[PDB]
Amino acid sequence: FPSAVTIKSWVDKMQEDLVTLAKTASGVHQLVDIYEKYQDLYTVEPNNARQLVEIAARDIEKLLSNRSKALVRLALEAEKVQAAHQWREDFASNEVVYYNAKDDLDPEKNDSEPGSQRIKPVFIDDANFRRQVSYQHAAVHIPTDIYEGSTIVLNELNWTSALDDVFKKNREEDPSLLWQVFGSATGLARYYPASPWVDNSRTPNKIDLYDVRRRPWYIQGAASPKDMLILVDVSGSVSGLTLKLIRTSVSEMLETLSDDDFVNVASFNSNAQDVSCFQHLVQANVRNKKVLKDAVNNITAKGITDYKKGFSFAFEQLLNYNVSRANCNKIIMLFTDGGEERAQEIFAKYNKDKKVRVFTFSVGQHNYDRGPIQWMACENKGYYYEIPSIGAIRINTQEYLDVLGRPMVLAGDKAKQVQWTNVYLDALELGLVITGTLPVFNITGQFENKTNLKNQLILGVMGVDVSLEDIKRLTPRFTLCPNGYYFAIDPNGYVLLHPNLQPKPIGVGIPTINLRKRRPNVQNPKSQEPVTLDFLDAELENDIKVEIRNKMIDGESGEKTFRTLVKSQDERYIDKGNRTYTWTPVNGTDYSLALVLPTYSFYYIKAKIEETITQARYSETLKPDNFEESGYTFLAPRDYCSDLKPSDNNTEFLLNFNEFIDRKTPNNPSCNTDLINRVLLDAGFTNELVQNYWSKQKNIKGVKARFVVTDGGITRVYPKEAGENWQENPETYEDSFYKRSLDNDNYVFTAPYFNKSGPGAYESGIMVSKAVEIYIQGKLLKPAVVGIKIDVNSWIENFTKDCKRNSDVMDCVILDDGGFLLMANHDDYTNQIGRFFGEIDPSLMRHLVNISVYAFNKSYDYQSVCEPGAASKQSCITEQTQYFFDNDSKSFSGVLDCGNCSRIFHVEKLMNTNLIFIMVESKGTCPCDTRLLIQAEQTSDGPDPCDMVKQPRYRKGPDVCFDNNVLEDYTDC
Amino acid sequence: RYDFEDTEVRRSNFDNFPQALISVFQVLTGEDWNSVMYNGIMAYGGPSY
Ligand SMILES: *[C@@H]1O[C@H](CO)[C@@H](O[C@@H]2O[C@H](CO)[C@@H](O)[C@H](O[C@@H]3O[C@H](CO)[C@@H](O)[C@H](O)[C@H]3NC(C)=O)[C@H]2NC(C)=O)[C@H](O)[C@H]1NC(C)=O
Ligand SMILES: *[C@@H]1O[C@H](CO)[C@@H](O[C@@H]2O[C@H](CO)[C@@H](O[C@@H]3O[C@H](CO)[C@@H](O)[C@H](O)[C@@H]3O)[C@H](O)[C@H]2NC(C)=O)[C@H](O)[C@H]1NC(C)=O
Ligand SMILES: *[C@@H]1O[C@H](CO)[C@@H](O[C@@H]2O[C@H](CO)[C@@H](O[C@@H]3O[C@H](CO)[C@@H](O)[C@H](O)[C@@H]3O)[C@H](O)[C@H]2NC(C)=O)[C@H](O)[C@H]1NC(C)=O
Ligand SMILES: *[C@@H]1O[C@H](CO)[C@@H](O[C@@H]2O[C@H](CO)[C@@H](O)[C@H](O)[C@H]2NC(C)=O)[C@H](O)[C@H]1NC(C)=O
Ligand SMILES: *[C@@H]1O[C@H](CO)[C@@H](O[C@@H]2O[C@H](CO)[C@@H](O)[C@H](O)[C@H]2NC(C)=O)[C@H](O)[C@H]1NC(C)=O
Ligand SMILES: *[C@@H]1O[C@H](CO)[C@@H](O)[C@H](O)[C@H]1NC(C)=O
Ligand SMILES: *[C@@H]1O[C@H](CO)[C@@H](O)[C@H](O)[C@H]1NC(C)=O
Ligand SMILES: *[C@@H]1O[C@H](CO)[C@@H](O)[C@H](O)[C@H]1NC(C)=O
Ligand SMILES: [Ca+2]
Ligand SMILES: [Ca+2]
Repeated sequence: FPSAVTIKSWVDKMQEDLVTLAKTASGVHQLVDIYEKYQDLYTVEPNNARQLVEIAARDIEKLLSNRSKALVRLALEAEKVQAAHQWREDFASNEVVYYNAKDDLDPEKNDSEPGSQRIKPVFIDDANFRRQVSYQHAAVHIPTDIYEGSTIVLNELNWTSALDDVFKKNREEDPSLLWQVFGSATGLARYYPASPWVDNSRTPNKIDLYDVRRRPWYIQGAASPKDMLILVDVSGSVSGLTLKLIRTSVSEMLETLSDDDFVNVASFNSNAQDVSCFQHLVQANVRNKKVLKDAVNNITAKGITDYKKGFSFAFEQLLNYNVSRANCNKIIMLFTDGGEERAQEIFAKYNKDKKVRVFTFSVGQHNYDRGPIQWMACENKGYYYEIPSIGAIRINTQEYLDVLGRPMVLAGDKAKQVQWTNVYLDALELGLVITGTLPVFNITGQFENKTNLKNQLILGVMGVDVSLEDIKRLTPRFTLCPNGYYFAIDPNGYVLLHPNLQPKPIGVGIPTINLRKRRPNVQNPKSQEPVTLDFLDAELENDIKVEIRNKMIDGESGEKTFRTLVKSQDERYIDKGNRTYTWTPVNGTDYSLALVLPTYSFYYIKAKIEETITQARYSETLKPDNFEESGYTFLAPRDYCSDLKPSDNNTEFLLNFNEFIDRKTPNNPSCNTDLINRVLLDAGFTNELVQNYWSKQKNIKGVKARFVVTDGGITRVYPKEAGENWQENPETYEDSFYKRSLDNDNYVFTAPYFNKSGPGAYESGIMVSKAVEIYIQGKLLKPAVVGIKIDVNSWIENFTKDCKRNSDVMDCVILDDGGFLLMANHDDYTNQIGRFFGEIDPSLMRHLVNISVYAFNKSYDYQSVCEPGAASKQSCITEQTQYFFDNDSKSFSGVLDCGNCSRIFHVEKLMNTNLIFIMVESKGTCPCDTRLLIQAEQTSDGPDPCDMVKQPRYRKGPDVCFDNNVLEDYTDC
Repeated sequence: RYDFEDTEVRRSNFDNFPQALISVFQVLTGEDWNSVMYNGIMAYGGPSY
């Protein structure tokens, strides 16, 4: 085994060889030279990240105040309009004309139900809606089990028809506005503009079971947040059909709950235990509810019935005050069949003043006495609900919000506050969106205070979407580098706006569906959960980020600079990036907005080119017939002008881009000058490289392909044969290697993938990249990332000439940080190239981490898909490992032993690059396995919830809670 | 005991005296007696020892 100085001297002649090959062939110092040679085609402006945040915080203020004004007027009209409605019952005499969504639009149908008359609308196709729509009226959604033509429903479509004039007045004023909808108390919803619903009832074989009342946006503006506590009778009598019904009501009751709502679930049969692991009221987020809905299911019923230990346990649960709580409506609901005891004594003290509200549910078909339960409900200002059937569950476990809304409708105007929802997928397929809601109240005869019998309910709730693609147009990231971004946050820790946030729903648990019990054609529910990713789950968690995260939940302003490690774009690397954060509150709302920058991004380039010939000359550089002397040029699909659209077929896009500058001068009076201009300047900078430097050295021996991925989207792979293999995203702010090249001050090597499809190994090769780094007036800039795809065959020859091509004595390999295998001596390893090195000899890799040579961090990706397990895709959690050098020390000697054998490995790290060289004795001499240490998205179901909630994340609830008005009717059950 | 977790209704049981009287009379006329017996058998696990 060679000495430590021989490995030292032999690494230094093959890290000097790779870097000279990459410093020379790519042209780092040449592209630095021509950015500095000009100085005057551009100027260098600063990103004032105090100022940028303040500017952004105000476009989201004004956007969400403009939405709010529209909401207020609609509400006023609805209140005024229905106070002048007459309650007619002759509807076959005077037809109600409306367009009904989810109905066949074929003219020849003509069903013509009594009372109603439909509309055939004309349906232009649209952008900002990715569906055909009509701007002349509002559609109407009736849920499926609700009959339309009922006097109760027919009378909504009469009075609600005056909203189409106010609907129209909102979009005339603001073209950008998205869905406008009124969700009725009656269960009928009207939205503008009209479009056909996505599931028709019976024209396909999937049938929608969508109810407006059920909806989260409808619920948050229906009522105030609430600490509930589900109390269930588990005595022997319940077992049977009735027990079956309860498990489906509680799961149903929960659907109703929200993040702001706290909830626990207890259960009694002569003792009250608590159904799961929790013991206090927990946040009823997606996870906690998933635990409770998984413990409600396994319940078995036996024993007697004591309504006294069940309500003692409930009240005690209600009084914890140590835990984090909603502290608003306090209510307890019991599911039971029949009661012989009213438990008068427990209610006298625990709730002598009736602070708590009790709702009693009688379920199943049975003969047990319901008088005592009704009495309990009446005594406590709750309500009573029967459920005999499965189809009766859905409208009675949502109906309690008519009771809880009462002291809000007695609060008057004070209760008309806009609230904005958690991001969620739109019913109509719009994408991620948030809705601002306002409740409409039933005011009839207010002038004189004549009735009030049913004047304590809301007419319904009114909402208006903001799409998250609308907010991302108020937070522009182009001036800032790929590293910089804006993050938005609730007072709940959830992230409103984040690079990491994705359309797929956030998943819980490992998905298990039983194929042996899905009959083929019945169509179960798909999903309704909100997409609540948290800030400490969108990014790698620190302790110096939980400080930042708490500090901008409680509405403060500030900046912070620290060293933290960024997870890479692809999930394979972790790079220590020195960042600066800066946050401020959006003053109209409860969102607070932040901005990450990396020091060195504090300055950007603005293009200062305006000459006729210079913008002209740089623009034919990106012509696809002129790639024989330029290099297969790419171009990023920014929204350059409003007219040319991002196309995802890039040769399509670059023609429509470059047609645009010929057919019209780049002045373009409805199109931003700087973004297009910067691109033009850039293409004259990645031209002078490809003309005056790369086309001189037309073939370097080991060099396969040469790229300049730059800022302005223009990536230039140098031979067109090589550009067929360029499998990157052509958007330069989505490339992984672009972003890892900017963090590092040394050449970076990217490992090719293992297996997969497409040619990514011998054909393209392993790639090196390096950020260009210029200084203008003593101000650091990193404009571009040069690079090289390496030839893996040639590199091997230099490497071979104490390791032989076929050596049994000892094997040596080169590994980039992250532990991936790039170059291998054996030839059974270099076939499996770009593979995680702990999968080809897991014994050595395990030891290396122990020596402190390597470090890692497992994280959770709450938005990913996986195949089900037997117990096409669902959402699930994956755990993800990344590996990264944590020790700066250059060399590491030692020996590892498996038991009865030693192997002496020597590790040396090449200077000036992330690569590491290790020499070790052949694996075959000691037959050892430990277990195969693998690095992949690995399906898992963590972290366990029962341990998170003992020390929950900081949170801030709603300031205004409406409950317990003294003059509430409290007489109807 | 006719407390099976199904939504099927079994009107002929022995839950109280009047109902039990009717069921006995029914088994006596022989009308649907086998159906009544099946319920009773299922109330003890099924067709086992
Ligand atoms: C493997 O090792 C070889 C030899 O060191 C290395 O070589 C290429 O080697 C030749 C041998 O002299 C170099 O001349 C050649 O470099 C160029 O010519 C002169 C030499 O001083 C200088 O201008 C630069 O070194 C460089 N510039 C040129 C010619 O444009 C050198 N480069 C190539 C690729 O031909 C291989 O690169 C090593 N294997 C790799 C690529 O890792
Ligand atoms: C709910 O439906 C009813 C029934 O269609 C609507 O009432 C109708 O309202 C219109 C305009 O308010 C009435 O038109 C007027 O008719 C009189 C003659 O009757 C004429 O003098 C007026 O110049 C005008 O043309 C219509 O007659 C009336 N129908 C009845 C039976 O009274 C009502 O408007 C609908 N509500 C909403 C909010 O849309
Ligand atoms: C808003 O509140 C008002 C009352 O404050 C509600 O109006 C009431 O609606 C009921 C519906 O059951 C009407 O009662 C019906 O009366 C007819 C006679 O026309 C009778 O045939 C029916 O059997 C039933 O009793 C009642 O007339 C009406 N009250 C008033 C004062 O107009 C209204 O329904 C609420 N708004 C919404 C959208 O529900
Ligand atoms: C958000 O609103 C706050 C006030 O509630 C603004 O703070 C003010 O800032 C101005 C100068 O910008 C000062 O003159 C005032 O004294 C500040 N307010 C108070 C009460 O001291 C803040 O500038 C706003 N920020 C944004 C982004 O809109
Ligand atoms: C992420 O990895 C880093 C390794 O660089 C971890 O940081 C070290 O954590 C240990 C305890 O696990 C401390 O003793 C060291 O002082 C830390 N070193 C540095 C440089 O921070 C970090 O804990 C990991 N994060 C997680 C969540 O495991
Ligand atoms: C808000 O409304 C005003 C007035 O219609 C308009 O000028 C402005 O552009 C709107 N802002 C946003 C972000 O929609
Ligand atoms: C982080 O900050 C220190 C001190 O300002 C600086 O020396 C270092 O270069 C920064 N980190 C990186 C990766 O540049
Ligand atoms: C290093 O390995 C030793 C022996 O296997 C072990 O006791 C120790 O925990 C390891 N160090 C770390 C950091 O895990
Ligand atoms: Ca009972
Ligand atoms: Ca018969």
